[PDB]
Amino acid sequence: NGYTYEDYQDTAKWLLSHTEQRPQVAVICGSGLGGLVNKLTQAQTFDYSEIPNFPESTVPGHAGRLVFGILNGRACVMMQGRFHMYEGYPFWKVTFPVRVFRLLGVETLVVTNAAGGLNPNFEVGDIMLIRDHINLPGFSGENPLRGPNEERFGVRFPAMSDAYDRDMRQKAHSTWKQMGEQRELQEGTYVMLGGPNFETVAECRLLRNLGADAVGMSTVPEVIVARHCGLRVFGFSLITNKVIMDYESQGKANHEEVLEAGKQAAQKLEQFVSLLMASI
Ligand SMILES: O=c1[nH]cnc2c([C@@H]3N[C@H](CO)[C@@H](O)[C@H]3O)c[nH]c12
Ligand SMILES: [Mg+2]
Repeated sequence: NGYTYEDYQDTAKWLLSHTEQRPQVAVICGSGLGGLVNKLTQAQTFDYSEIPNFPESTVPGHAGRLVFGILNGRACVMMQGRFHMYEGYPFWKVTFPVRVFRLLGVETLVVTNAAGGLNPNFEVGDIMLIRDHINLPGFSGENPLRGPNEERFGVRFPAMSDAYDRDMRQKAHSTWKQMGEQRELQEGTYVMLGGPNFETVAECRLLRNLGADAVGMSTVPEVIVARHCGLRVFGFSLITNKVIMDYESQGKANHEEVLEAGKQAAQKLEQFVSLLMASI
């Protein structure tokens, strides 16, 4: 790390004193998913740049704003845009907001992201509930929890086998049924790698063989820090593109189309998330 416990406190107290909102839920909006803040009522926005100690969103499709508001009668705070290791941020910076949210009184964290589909049965536009994850950078020691442990947040060796709340994923499926959607709510394992380049065909095949259903360059570190500090976690990936799996294909992954997919699914995702508020 690099932040002191007081640093998180300072930031939390700053927010608590600049808004009347008191969120119980925090939502992290991934690439092209900033539209999830659109239906919040009594909304109050803070650019990340005005919040002490907050990193900056430099990726297109990430507004870089913290939006407090009410969603379906639930007080929430949304990260309209997030941070990634490939931007040059160590995980202790990428996940700074998560601990701030805990110090604000938040109890649940909803993580979302745009991801490449590895499961051949996935189609662009699909919503995949994250049932589990594979932390590749963690295998190497790249972890937000690396270094002295802050007992005021959590224990030295947190368990991750139950990271994605079982109860919330049951409600997610029940709720999806109420939406009367054409496609079924997908569910699977999200694997995180560093980026920023998109994967090669050989890497794609290997990742699928590891048992991964979707691939991305975010989320996992946020989930680890969330669980460490006691937050209930729920999340999903919007399958924005199908990773190229063969050498005969003329396709090629690109951020522009990833952002387009997010816009086309934004509406359906908003309703789903809003409906879910009632479940929390
Ligand atoms: O096929 C993919 N591989 C790796 N990342 C992504 C993404 C996510 N969106 C960004 C790039 O489109 C980046 O932050 C990554 O986490 C979408 N599709 C893919
Ligand atoms: Mg206001």
